Amino acid sequence: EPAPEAEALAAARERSSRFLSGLELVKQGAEARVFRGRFQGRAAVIKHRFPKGYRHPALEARLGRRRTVQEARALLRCRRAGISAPVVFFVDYASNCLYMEEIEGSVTVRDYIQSTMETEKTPQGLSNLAKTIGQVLARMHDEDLIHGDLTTSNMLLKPPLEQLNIVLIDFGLSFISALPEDKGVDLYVLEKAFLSTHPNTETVFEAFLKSYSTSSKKARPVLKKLDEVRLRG
Amino acid sequence: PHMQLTHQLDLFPECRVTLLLFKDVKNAGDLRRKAMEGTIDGSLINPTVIVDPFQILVAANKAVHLYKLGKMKTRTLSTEIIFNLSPNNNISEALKKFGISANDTSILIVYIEEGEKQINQEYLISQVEGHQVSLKNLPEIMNITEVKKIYKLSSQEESIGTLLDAIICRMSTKDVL
Ligand SMILES: Nc1cccc2c1C(=O)N([C@@H]1CCC(=O)NC1=O)C2=O
Repeated sequence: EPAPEAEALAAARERSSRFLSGLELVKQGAEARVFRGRFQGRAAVIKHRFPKGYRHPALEARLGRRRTVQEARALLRCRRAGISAPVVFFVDYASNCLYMEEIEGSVTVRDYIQSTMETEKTPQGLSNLAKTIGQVLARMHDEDLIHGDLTTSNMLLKPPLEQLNIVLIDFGLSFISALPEDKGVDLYVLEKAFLSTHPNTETVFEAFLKSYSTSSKKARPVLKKLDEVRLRG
Repeated sequence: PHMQLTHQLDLFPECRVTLLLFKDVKNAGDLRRKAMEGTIDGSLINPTVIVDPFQILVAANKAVHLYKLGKMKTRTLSTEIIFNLSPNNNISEALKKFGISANDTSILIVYIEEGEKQINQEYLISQVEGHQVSLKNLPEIMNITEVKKIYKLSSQEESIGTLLDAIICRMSTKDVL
């Protein structure tokens, strides 16, 4: 006979897959899918990693648990530190699904930069955006939170768009570290995203670094590590 | 045609959560004893520290989830709802600060119905020596100073969202610290 605990766990995973079955996809990562839905009257997104087909089921569960736990922990750390990021509503560890606030009507920094560059043909008007991102990531690193996946796709602009209300998302690869090297690698991923996704925006990244250095008292050794990790590619 | 507030659980569509709010309660001590004896249905919750029904529905969703998995932190569904409201994992502290005591005069009753489990609401209301009110009256019963006290809500948390949102973040993530 099957164990009642295992039967109960299977029923919960069925509930979760059923809830997700009819929902609209809003984001597709490498491992993760993000769907939009409703949670007890609030606009919500639900984040889950589906088995890929070629891996052991136990390995997939371990992966989903690790990244779901890391993201829930990071989002709590963000909120308590006044770093703007989605509210966590509920974390389902039976299925490794994360229910959090939908940042309604927002655009990614990636899309905002590309639209600005295609309308204005100049990055001069992105200086305020760069300064804001510098202030936000300085606060995150000063809380020793390493994002782990810092691209312009993981920063949202909450409307009204021109207020530059930056909201950080997708902390599944995040971790806690005070080491300048880890903070330096974080900034390096972001530099590469600017360079390969937003060509001819070097002034934008330069203004980001200027604002980051102004905003964090610990930026000097981080920027030295950023230079080193670029070389030791 | 009544003052109750009810919501289905989105993730457990066969469950309905009901909220009943009472003021001028005169038998809170009897009510607390009856809950311990299992002769009154529901979680008896201190509304002075409840900011919004969403706070209750989040706590109820988690309680039902762990009830069905058999992985609750506390003994019963009614204690689990109350425990889930607390920002930390001390069970005795949670049940005392978010539950009701003999010197409370306002009470919120929360219960969950599903399947064969039906609550006699008229009988329940008859057990409270107090005046039922609509949940619209919760803002005059909730005490913002006590809420910030219980939750250690902080200035940086308030700079980026509501008190409710910071509360929800604490509640939803406390199980992984
Ligand atoms: N990956 C996360 C993680 C958390 C929150 C969100 C996302 C996410 O993609 N969105 C989009 C932004 C655009 C929008 O209008 N609605 C959404 O659902 C989110 O709010």
